[PDB]
Amino acid sequence: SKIKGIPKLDDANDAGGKHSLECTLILTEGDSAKSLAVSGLGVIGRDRYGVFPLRGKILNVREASHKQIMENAEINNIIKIVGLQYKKSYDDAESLKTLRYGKIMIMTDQDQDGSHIKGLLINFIHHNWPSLLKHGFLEEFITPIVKASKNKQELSFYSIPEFDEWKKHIENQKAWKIKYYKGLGTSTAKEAKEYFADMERHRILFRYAGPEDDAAITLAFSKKKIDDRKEWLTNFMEDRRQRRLHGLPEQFLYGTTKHLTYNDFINKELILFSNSDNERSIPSLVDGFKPGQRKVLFTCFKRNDKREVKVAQLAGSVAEMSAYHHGEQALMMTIVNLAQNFVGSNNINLLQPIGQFGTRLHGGKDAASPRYIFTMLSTLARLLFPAVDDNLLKFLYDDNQRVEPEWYIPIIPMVLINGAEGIGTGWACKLPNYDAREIVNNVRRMLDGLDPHPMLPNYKNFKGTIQELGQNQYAVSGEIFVVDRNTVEITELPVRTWTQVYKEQVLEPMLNALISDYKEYHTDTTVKFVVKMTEEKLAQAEAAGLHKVFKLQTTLTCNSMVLFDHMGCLKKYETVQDILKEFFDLRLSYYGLRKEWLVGMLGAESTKLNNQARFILEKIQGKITIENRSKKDLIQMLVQRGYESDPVKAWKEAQEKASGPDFNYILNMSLWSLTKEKVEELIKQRDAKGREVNDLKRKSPSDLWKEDLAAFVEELDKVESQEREDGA
Amino acid sequence: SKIKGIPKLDDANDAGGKHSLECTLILTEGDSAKSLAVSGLGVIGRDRYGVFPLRGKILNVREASHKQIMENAEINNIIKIVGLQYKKSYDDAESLKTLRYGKIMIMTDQDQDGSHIKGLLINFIHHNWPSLLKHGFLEEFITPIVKASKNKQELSFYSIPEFDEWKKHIENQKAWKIKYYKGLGTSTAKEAKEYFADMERHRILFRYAGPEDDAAITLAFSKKKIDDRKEWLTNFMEDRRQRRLHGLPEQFLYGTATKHLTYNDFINKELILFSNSDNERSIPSLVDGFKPGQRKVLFTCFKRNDKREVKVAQLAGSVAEMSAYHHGEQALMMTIVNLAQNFVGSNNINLLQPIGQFGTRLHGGKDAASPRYIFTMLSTLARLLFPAVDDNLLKFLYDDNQRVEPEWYIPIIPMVLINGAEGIGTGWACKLPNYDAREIVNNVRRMLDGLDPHPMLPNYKNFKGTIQELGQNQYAVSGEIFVVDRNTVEITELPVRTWTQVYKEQVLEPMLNPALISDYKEYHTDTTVKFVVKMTEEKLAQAEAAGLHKVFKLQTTLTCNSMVLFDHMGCLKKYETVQDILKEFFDLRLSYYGLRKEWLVGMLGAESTKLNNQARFILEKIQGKITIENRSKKDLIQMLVQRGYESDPVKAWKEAQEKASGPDFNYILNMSLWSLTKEKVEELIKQRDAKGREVNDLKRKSPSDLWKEDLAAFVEELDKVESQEREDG
Repeated sequence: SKIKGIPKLDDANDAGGKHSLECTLILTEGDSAKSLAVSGLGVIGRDRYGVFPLRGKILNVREASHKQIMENAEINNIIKIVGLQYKKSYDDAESLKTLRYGKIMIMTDQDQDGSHIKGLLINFIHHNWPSLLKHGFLEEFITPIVKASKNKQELSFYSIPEFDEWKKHIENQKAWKIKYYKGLGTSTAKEAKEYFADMERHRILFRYAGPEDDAAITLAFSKKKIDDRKEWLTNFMEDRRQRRLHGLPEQFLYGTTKHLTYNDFINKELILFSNSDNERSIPSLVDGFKPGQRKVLFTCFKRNDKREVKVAQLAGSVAEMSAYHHGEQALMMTIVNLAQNFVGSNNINLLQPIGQFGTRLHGGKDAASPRYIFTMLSTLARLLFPAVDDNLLKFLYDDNQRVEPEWYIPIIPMVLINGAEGIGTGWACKLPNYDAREIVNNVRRMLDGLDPHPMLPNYKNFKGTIQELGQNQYAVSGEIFVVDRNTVEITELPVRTWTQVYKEQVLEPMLNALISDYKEYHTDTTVKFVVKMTEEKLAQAEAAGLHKVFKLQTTLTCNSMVLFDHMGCLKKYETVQDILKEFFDLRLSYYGLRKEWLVGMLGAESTKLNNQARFILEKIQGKITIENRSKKDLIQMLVQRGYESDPVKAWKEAQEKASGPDFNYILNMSLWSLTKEKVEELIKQRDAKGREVNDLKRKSPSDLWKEDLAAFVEELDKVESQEREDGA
Repeated sequence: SKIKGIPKLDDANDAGGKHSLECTLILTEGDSAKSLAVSGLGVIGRDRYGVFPLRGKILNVREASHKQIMENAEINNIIKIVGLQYKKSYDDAESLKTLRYGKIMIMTDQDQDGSHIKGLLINFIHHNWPSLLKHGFLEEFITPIVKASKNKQELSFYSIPEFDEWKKHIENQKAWKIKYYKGLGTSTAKEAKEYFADMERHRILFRYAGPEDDAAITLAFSKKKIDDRKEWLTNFMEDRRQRRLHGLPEQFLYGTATKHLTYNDFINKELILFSNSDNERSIPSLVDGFKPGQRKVLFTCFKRNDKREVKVAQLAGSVAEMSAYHHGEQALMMTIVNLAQNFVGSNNINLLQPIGQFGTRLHGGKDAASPRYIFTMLSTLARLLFPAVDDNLLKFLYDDNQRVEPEWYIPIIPMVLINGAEGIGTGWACKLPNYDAREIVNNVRRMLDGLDPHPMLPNYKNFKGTIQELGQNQYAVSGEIFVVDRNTVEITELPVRTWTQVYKEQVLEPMLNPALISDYKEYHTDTTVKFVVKMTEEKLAQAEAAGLHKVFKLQTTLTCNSMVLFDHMGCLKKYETVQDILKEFFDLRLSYYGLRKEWLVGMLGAESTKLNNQARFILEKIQGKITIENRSKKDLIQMLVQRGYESDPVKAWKEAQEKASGPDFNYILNMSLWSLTKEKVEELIKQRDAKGREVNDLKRKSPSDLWKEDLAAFVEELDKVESQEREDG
């Protein structure tokens, strides 16, 4: 009846006595949620509601030892607060009178981590007392997901779809102050009080629908269901693929039925968390990025820094502009790693390492501070991701801020150039580096209908051998040479073998013993060991294989090239040629999309200039007058002279679809534009746009693609020789 | 001869041999610096130079146990690498032949943390082998501090003064691509090769200058010198105050001034900057009540000027980009959240809006939600307390070449007194209660009338208890408790800074365990307290006579005996009264109102003539006295000049102000074609006539009138906002 020894509990006054059946325990995600609940309960709500804060996430009792389960405090505290007993089973519904509370309301954010907390609570109840799920023991508190204001009255919406109709009707398109309320902490105490008054509109009931619910709860959490989870996630991504392809909606959007089955919870909400590690750790085939990198790169494109900037400052822009959520240290690493250009790192660094960004001596771990190192876009970045193609991408949203796209579409497969690595949940990705110029020539070959050449791994500035050993496996070897009867020289190490690691782990143990001495003659970018041996020891080494003895042999694999296809669905790829083809077809499609976009925009820009120049000409020649005329008078004069409303604005509206006339594009022009040199400059601008339209109409999507490849290679030549000059 | 078992060492080839004296051990600040050095030495440099990376900072052997010093791995590694021996003293110069290296070059960033590393190195060597300091054993590697480009050729500068001189010459005023090279990692491997090619120009020698040096090294690091360090920091701040008042340069700017540097000047001019850094970030300015982190946040908000709410996570990014905030993401979020908190015991005027769960009095603000889910924005009082126009009068600081927050803002009332001030310094600490906004406004008004200010007691917004003077700059804060019947008493208020959850766990809960109470119920909201506690009839009787407030720990005391703050000149000062704070503030702020009138009169008059010309051109075009159609640019400019139009007057005035390629008419000809139409002609003329009145009206206003104007605008909004706060509760 009275709980002793649990201080964080706001025990309901009527809980644990008569009328226990009518009491509800609210488990909240941390203290911030608890305060929200307290605000809503006020004083009059403390009779029939109790609140208890969960520290972190409940233990997964389905895959834990007995010692862990009887010791865990949250579980024992929950059991004591509610009145649960292991010895009971609660098969008879009347047994719920033995409990201090009749219902548990789980109160978390409507997000993946909150989904996980909800799931672990259900897992806890299902594992020990499966019968409880059937009695309506569990429910969740759900806030509205979006609010908007129309004519100073704020309307609230409980599903994304419900918001989506209301915003399509014309009367509701000047909607103002749109806010999303997925997180609990977004709501004020004032709003929290409004919810708890209409408790029933925010109460959602977990309904047990049959044996399918037991399997789902066990599927999501059981230790011995590892492979079924991989199958479970695989089907989620294929079904998501079909939905997007057929134009259908998605299963779940984090909005409210008054009833939710455990089945639909496990397969529609928790799956999103269960798959979240995959979506974050494994790159897209389209551009070779994980979403964290894409956000950094997207921030860079939006800034478009003509001058270099501190990494610490760029990290600020990324957090500001793209909603990066992985924390500052991860963000700095993402920026630094996108700029490294040492042997074993990027073959094309898309960001410039202006400072100590790390070397091959330590594998990039020797980078200097983000408050002292500067970066900026490589001059190759926009040549690989042309700005114009931005107009064809699907940009995502973080609640109401528009951010990076689901992918960029580079002119060649970048996933193959700087490689790809990531461990997911039941999948892993390993993919070596391939030569940029070879991929351009294979793309060029595919455009001419020819046969693509086979592609072997290739690392920029790597001086060793990469040979096929069969079965998508390759043998990477450094360089070692006998110079006299006692000396061998090591001038190259296997790709990804770092100079300090090799020294500590290979050479040093060999001296304490195969070798009698060794000296170092490295630079920051090259390796040179001079190793001394007794004649017999060298002779032995010569007979076992110098590369083997000195551990200058490592192997690369192509047996785990897992990537997201352009539709977000994980897929295993068997050869890089398969990757290059799936990319190639998609990229060629977007060159057609780019030409269609350009034809419309260029034709629109042409009409814009036609009218702009026409006005200036009619003004200088006195056929129209602007002085001391009303805005209403001036607008009608343009209409009767047949000037066109802003054509670029019209075209953009037409694209986005699938007051009165807009002449600001004419009258916002400066007074300067009436002066001789500006009249001449405007006319030239107009005539050039006319040419630009005709010039593009005579080009194929392939011609455009070949154009970009040429511009890329030229700059690649220039930049890469510039690097070699600056090295010695 | 051969060093074994140190894997991180790039031992010099000639080290330990005939040429040990000519070999140099380069100690670097971490691996990143070592890689920089490795790049510069190339291959030919490995004969006479060795490189070893230091993990973190060396132990302060002057205040350590024998076991700690004999166990420390870094120290023993340095000893082995160099050949040092504790039993020796190296008094005789000939003993330097026993060492594997004749010199140690310490290579760190030109910043406070690098200074500290360098100091701990010197402390280590001086403590064990003082004789080594005298022989010139120690030196440091210093990169140029600044590089700038003129006509595509990049020049390097090794001190700020040298740069400032070169930048004074006219030929050399187009400096472009300016970068500061304080940090080692700012330099590329290419640049590192250029330095190490000319090693001598980056070599600085630490010279023992006498007993004066021993005092400095022991002062900086000795355990038994706590009070002397305070004198040393205090004198450093008076010297900075005086130098700044007299217009002199700063003592030290992180560049080489000479080829020789004494241990004396290192400790008292370079290391002191780190030694005082804890003070400078932990303790607020009297002028605006902010620590620099807060100033950076508010500075970011003012520059963004968000008319719409923003996620904290997004604003935190904006602060990091714009203000060079360097304390890490976790510190920044707390700084923002705390600037927006508005519960009992927090700010009496939150300059940021807590749009979401920013924390409650239940947990003292620790129960705020995630930065990705809570939104904030400038309070409508933010610019009324810190008027935008005054920004033109502040001294904006720099993080290398980015302009960042000012050294302080100058609010219309003493903000340090409204939201209090707390901070633990280096031998100083700050504690200050909050005072009532309206009372302080009234006290300012009296001082403007030459009157005597009222005494001010601490006052916390929405706090329902008593705060009474206990004598001696001490105040007594009591919660509120009333007995309602013979077995039951109720607690309806807690002393400020006593949080509802903390009080339950630490006071009431053990009381249920001698033992006083038999049960208690809770009736709190997020913003109010109510405990009902039940007791035996006898237990009440003891407590009622022993003191109900005393028994239930509803008494805490506030102090004004540690009111430490930076005066407007960056110098710490102890203040004995709130009245003293208000007077030093008052005199400074009244000066800045006079500065504001001077600035406005010039800017307004510049803006006024500006419009006079704009209106004149538009009028002369409308009425046909001027033509621009299909006319040459040079023809047009010549017309405007001979008709007496003036070059951009606001640009002229701003250029004249900053002083202490011909005529510019862009302000006229960049006007839109729209500007020739009736409605745009009419509005421009209204703007011109209005700006003239604005100039005439300011001539009739004193600095005090402007201040009183601002005070009125502030109080009106304060009333409106605070009634809305009560209604929305």
